[PDB]
Amino acid sequence: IVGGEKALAGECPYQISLQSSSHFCGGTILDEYWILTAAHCVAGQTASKLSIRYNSLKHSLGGEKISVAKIFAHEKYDSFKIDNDIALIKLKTPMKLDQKNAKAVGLPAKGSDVKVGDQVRVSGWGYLEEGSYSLPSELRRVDIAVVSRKECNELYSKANAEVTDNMICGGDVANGGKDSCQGDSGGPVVDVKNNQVVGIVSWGYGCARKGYPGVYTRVGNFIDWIEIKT
Amino acid sequence: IVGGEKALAGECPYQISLQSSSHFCGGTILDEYWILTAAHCVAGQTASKLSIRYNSLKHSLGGEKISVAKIFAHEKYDSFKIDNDIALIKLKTPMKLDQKNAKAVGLPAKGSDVKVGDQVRVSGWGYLEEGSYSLPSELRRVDIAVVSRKECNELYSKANAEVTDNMICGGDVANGGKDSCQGDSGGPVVDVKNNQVVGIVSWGYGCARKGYPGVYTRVGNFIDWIEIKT
Repeated sequence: IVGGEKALAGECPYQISLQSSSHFCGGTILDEYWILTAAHCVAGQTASKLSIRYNSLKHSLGGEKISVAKIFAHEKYDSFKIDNDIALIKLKTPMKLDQKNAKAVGLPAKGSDVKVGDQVRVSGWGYLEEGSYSLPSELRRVDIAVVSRKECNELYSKANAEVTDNMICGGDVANGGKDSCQGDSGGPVVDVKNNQVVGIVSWGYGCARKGYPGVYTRVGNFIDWIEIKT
Repeated sequence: IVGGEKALAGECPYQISLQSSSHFCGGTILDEYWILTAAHCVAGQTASKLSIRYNSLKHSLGGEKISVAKIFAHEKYDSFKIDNDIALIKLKTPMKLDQKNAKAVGLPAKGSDVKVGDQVRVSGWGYLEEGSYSLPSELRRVDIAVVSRKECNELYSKANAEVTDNMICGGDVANGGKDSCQGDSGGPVVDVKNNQVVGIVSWGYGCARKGYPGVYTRVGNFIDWIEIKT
């Protein structure tokens, strides 16, 4: 997370750390058994080899670790376009929720989107700057403004990339400096007001660059897919 | 502000910049005519040497500038102890409130306090770290944990300083890294949940050093004092 601040106890209770030997991606608690993350995070991984840490502001210490039992990556996931970039994880044993740093987040209405002027909170243990040498140990969080789909799409032409109906953007076009980064991927993007996960940290060009908003998977487009799979 | 993030549109609509040719202190909109700040900001200053900038996330650009007409420094302000460190300012002309970036914040109940477990948001244009001699141009906010009076008192009980009953503390005692700093003085300390200003940025030893938390004036102890003057 770039341009964020350290999360406080109970601020982002839905955040999980997805791990294989150590942290590589974030995830969002949907219930006792089910974690939401990115397809690109779980793509060609073995469930048996992945775990999560929940209930902790530190990725490598505290809370509790659970084995993953199941990986569900979107069937239309395109690794080249990073489209349909969503995955569900099912855990081998339940998380104890309602627990201050362990609490589920809500799902938005089916087919909803964000609009310019919405603010959203993005959290995780990713780099503090594009290309730092280590992950912070403490959870960061950042509030960023949503960027119109059309505008974000137009900015990313310069990089030859499309932003689709399956994606939302957020960040600061003019100045950069707020964003998710490497390690943040599959992490939550939350409407705090309504307590709803609206996005997944997905991709972008570098981190926090001027003109290059972070792109997030638009959760409103997979409400179908999530409720079936669970 | 150290260890914070750029306030977004609408997040800190009660922040003002108090200025003498340029910014040197913060303050909080109580209503159209009234600004709460620190006695140490206004003491031995002439009202009509002073102006505020409201309705901007920038201290030197934007919003509107309004002249000060009156200064009420607390009659028990002790400048050696920085105790009773509260002032009220009345403006020459009213602020247009109920804007995106201009609203009043509320006052806590008479005699209230903060406890361990509470978090408060501190905002302003102060230095982004200790001794970095330049103001950010954009408003920052940080959320800190409350530190008990007792603990804070023991922590300062070592720089020969006393945290009195008229004072509350915030900071990270383990890590430091989150604090107000120079230029942030008189700025608001808010309980975001209830939309109440419970503190005024008062004093500290350095900025964001662990075991030297930021010390704030305890607004709950001046509720009588404020409501009378207005």
